[PDB]
Amino acid sequence: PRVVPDQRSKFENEEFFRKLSRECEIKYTGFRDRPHEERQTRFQNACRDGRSEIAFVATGTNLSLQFFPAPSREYVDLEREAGKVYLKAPMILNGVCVIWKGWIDLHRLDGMGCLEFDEERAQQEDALAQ
Amino acid sequence: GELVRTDSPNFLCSVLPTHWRCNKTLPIAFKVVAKGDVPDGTLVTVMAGNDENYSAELRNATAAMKNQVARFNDLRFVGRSGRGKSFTLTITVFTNPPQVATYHRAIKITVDGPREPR
Amino acid sequence: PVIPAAALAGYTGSPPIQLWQFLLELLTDKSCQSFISWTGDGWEFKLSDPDEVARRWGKRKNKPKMNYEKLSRGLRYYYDKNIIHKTAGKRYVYRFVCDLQSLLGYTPEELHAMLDVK
DNA sequence: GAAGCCACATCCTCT
DNA sequence: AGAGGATGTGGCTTC
Repeated sequence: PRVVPDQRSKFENEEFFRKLSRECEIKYTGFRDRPHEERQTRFQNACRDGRSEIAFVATGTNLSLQFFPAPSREYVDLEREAGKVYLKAPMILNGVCVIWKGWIDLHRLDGMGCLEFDEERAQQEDALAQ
Repeated sequence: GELVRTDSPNFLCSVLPTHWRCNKTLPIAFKVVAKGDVPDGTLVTVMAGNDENYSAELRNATAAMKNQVARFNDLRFVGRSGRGKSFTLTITVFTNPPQVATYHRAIKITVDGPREPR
Repeated sequence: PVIPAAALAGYTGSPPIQLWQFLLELLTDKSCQSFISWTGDGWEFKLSDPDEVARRWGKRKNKPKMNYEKLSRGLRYYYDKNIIHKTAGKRYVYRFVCDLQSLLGYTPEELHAMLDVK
């Protein structure tokens, strides 16, 4: 059971998701016990590799992110704004297909983001399960 | 051991104590069990945090799935969860796409841990 | 005592005196130079008679069974916290690595002269 | 007062 | 001689 029956309901009902639908404050959680310089290079170079560790400060819910579709391009941006970085990463959070979206200040190592349902991925997944 | 459902319909995990000392080996080896089929060798990771500590420092938070079982060797919680507060575990099974199962009010970590009254 | 090293280190009767603060107090007391003294190189000192230092530390902390074996463990705990480091290769020789100058208000040269260290 | 944070005090295993 | 892991203890502060 990779997913839940009411795959769509859970997202629009359950408080866990609703709390993360709106623009929540996010932050890079990588190497907290390291100089700020090292946390900056590590974080950027890692995005270039299509990965990073983000957590919604407010609720403290950590998530591991893979910026690829279910060497990236449209998933990890760097142009959209000199300094910031716009990330995108799909996953199956608690049996509900979703996609993480947010940005991060390459210097502050923080920013904002949210979880918006994924009509397509959910679709397919609910197919394999029939 | 005795498992217990997580916030994801595809994963289960062993039972963690309700209050433990930080950086202290746990009483029972932590495990992540998959219901569905997960290819052996798949990496499973664990993270923790809350409103008082957004990302707790852990130790040995990485395990490889084998026969549906991710057996963590000596998982320890270093960071604290705050007076009376607990951590929310976030389990990540790196399939493609990656599957993640959370677990709220999982455990409380403090400097001392469970201590007999004085 | 040339200066109030204990008080200038943070000791104010409140939380009991800390091991590093106590050693400081012996290092600034001419009558103890027989078992503990500055080596003349910065804030580096050598416990010429560890067993004695230990007894004092013991009596001062009301821990009769205190011995150098246990006290040195106390010192090693300072390695990470960067309060005191070990001089590799020199028996019973340690060094304050914090900012004693700001705390005490004297440079090593000055304090050494004040204590007539040779 | 319970429940947290601290700085050890004790005991040890290893090199 | 010295390093560092494991765990218990009393002083003290915060909830």
